[PDB]
Amino acid sequence: NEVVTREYTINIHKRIHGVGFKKRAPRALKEIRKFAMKEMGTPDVRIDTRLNKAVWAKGIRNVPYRIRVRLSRKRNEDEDSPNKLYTLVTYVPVTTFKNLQTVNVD
Amino acid sequence: SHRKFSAPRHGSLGFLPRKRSSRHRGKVKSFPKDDPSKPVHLTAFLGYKAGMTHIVREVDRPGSKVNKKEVVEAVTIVETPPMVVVGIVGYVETPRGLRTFKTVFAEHISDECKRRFYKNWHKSKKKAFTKYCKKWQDEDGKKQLEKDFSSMKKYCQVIRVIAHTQMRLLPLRQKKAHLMEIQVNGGTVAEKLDWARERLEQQVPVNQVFGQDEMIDVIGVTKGKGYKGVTSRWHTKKLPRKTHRGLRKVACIGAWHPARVAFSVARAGQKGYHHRTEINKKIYKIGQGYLIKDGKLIKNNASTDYDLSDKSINPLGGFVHYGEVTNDFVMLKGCVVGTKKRVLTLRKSLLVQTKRRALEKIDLKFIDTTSKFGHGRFQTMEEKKAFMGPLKKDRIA
RNA sequence: GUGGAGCCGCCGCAGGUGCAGAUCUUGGUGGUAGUAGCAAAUAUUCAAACGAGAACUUUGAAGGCCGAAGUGGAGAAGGG
RNA sequence: GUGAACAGCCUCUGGCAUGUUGGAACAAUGUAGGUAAGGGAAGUCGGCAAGCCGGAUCCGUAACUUCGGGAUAAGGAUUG
RNA sequence: AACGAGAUUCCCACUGUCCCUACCUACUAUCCAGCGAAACCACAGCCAAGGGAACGGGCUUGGCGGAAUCAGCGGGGAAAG
RNA sequence: AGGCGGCCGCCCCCUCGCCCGUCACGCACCGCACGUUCGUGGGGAACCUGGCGCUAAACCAUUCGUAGACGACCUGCUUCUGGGUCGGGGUUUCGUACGUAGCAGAGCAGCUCCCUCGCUGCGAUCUAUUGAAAGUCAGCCCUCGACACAAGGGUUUGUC
Ligand SMILES: [Mg+2]
Ligand SMILES: [Mg+2]
Repeated sequence: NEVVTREYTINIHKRIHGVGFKKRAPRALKEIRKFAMKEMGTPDVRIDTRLNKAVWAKGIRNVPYRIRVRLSRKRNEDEDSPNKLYTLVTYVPVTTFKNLQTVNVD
Repeated sequence: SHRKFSAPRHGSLGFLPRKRSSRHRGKVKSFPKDDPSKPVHLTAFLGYKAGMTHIVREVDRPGSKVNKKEVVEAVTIVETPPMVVVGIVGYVETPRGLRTFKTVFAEHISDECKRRFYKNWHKSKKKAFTKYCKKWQDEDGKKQLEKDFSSMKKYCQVIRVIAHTQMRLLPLRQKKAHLMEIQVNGGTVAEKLDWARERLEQQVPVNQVFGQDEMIDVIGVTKGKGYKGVTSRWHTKKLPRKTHRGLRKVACIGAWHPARVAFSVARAGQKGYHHRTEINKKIYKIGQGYLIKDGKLIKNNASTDYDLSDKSINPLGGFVHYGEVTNDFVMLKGCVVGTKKRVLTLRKSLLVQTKRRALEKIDLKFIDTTSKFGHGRFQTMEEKKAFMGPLKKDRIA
């Protein structure tokens, strides 16, 4: 039940592969969800709108090969589910992915 | 009636239940039948194929046009770390066949045998053979464990050896040893049993079992191709283009009056992943892999008398989908049953032969270790950056 | 045992007088079977809101199609 | 916009949610679209089907003829 | 002569029509959530021979004969219409 | 298909463990069937019950991709040679990135030091940086650099 926040590179080129042209960027957002419900640990994965714009910025079938995201574990409120934590995955733009590894922002 | 044009059967009816085999490890259906006049030895050995390369050799063959010339040959290589003997089995001959008399396992058993005795090593309490190892040490169990050898010596007449592989020395993921059960073909059954009491829980290398330019069998499970149709599983001819409801089908599958489809007809199902035995594969080289650290790591594989270059048989870029061979190997002329990383059991041939292709001495001249992960054109990393020169790789000093 | 207002024996009388069939007539129910199927015209995604409840509603954002002989704007017959 | 063009293809105004469902997988057989070494009708009742050729500019065009044609004959060269 | 979505024969060019097949793509088939029919049906459903309305699934004599099922398949049901 | 058998040493014990003869009684149930054995057979279920012993493993979920239509199959999941994600290398594919620099550039325009390489601008390309850039396991190879993560579940299974 932490409040931690890390940032990550997701190469989508490994993670959607052999997918047909019209199911290619829509899977690229449920593989970000499957990444984020694996690592922060909670099923309620939220992603913001400016990351939906980030993956879809080149049509469906040409997803950018790698994106830089950050995952924020936060807790919920107001007559909540038996899941009481949610993850906000928001989009951080960057210019180079070389020698960028999983750091822990505080 | 009477096809007007003769043509033979498609496919063989001797492999007819084209079925997924019930085993991943190839089963020796028949070890070589012995006489006790020979010295004592093993007959079979487990190995893992890594991939293929090719070779160049000065082939000696009088009469042929191949004589005294260089001729390339496809070769597979099989990574074989030494086995480790665990058990002794005894088989008594009956009028119903062989029957296991009893087994004796080793005094203390490795990690990777014990992992083969479970379906979930994680959830297990790791408890197999824990009460069996305590009859080697108590006074009462020890005198009736060596009584089970003296009763083995009296009655049963063919004895075998349970040995497993050392998966720790291998680049795979598996870490379960493959537990084989292989027949000793020595002299009398007292010397045949004392040769295995001497050497429980000890290593048996691959050069002790096989020899160079000697011809063996290969037993394994084939590449699995899945559920495939009539024209691919059975190589049946396609129908013409104009055919309604389909091209890749066999058209007639029987006459009227046998009112019943036959086993001899071709129809769709599982293709591949079948248990097969290739016969008469010649060993080209017994490898020795990555020895002592006095000279820090002598690679020295694939370095023939005509090469004299510090090479190693693992190709430039590594074996594709396999890893990197750090152990002993046996390389075999030609194609071999199985995917890469698949357990295949090498075995001395039953039949004797002369044939002038067996018993010939092969002397290598060249093994390429070029990149199989593309159209590679260099053979060592020293050779490339001599030709390629400096790059933008270092670019700091 | 259910049921809740009619019913039967004998002597005579009189028939629209007794079903297994007619690819019978009408009504009902199976098995096939949770099966065939819900595949013509490129495509959906994120967040939010109202709600017991959202792949489909709405709203914003992105990505697409029609592409002015239109999937646009109005009519005639027809509908009501 | 391209172009000879109310062709085709792409966009703006204006419309729409992919045409009575969604998810996962990517076996056979199919339906629809490609590609194939060497040979080039040997396939077949039959060159069926598919593929070649294709626009425009500069030349150059036979037999035959009802003198009109054939004729974009055929056969080349070029193209940013 | 000209013109034929007319019939035919040859030649050039071209090509998976063929030698001789192989691989890739979409939509399915396939599995799941929901929804869900119809033709058909004496009883049913493993064979060999015999006899028989002369070509049995049942009958005679033999062979033999384990639940429950899935994706296919086109021999049979002298399959359905 | 030994599951059965032989021998011996000590021991609570018998001295009738047989045949012939003597003496005399026990349900003699009053004519009657399923009597008499194997046998404290086999199987199941629980109770009162002394002693000696034992403290698991399957399947699902998750993972893998040597496997697969679906099931099935091959594997991983230790609190550190555990394997997962990023990063780095290796391998390889295509063919030299953007930007900057140029006395490279068919020429053309302007200005004036009217200027026989005067200067500047426009300009496909070309040269240098640049065997560069970009991709690379998703079913490539080696990593043990950095981040975490792991015992967290679910369903059942016993031999009078
Ligand atoms: Mg045998
Ligand atoms: Mg063949």
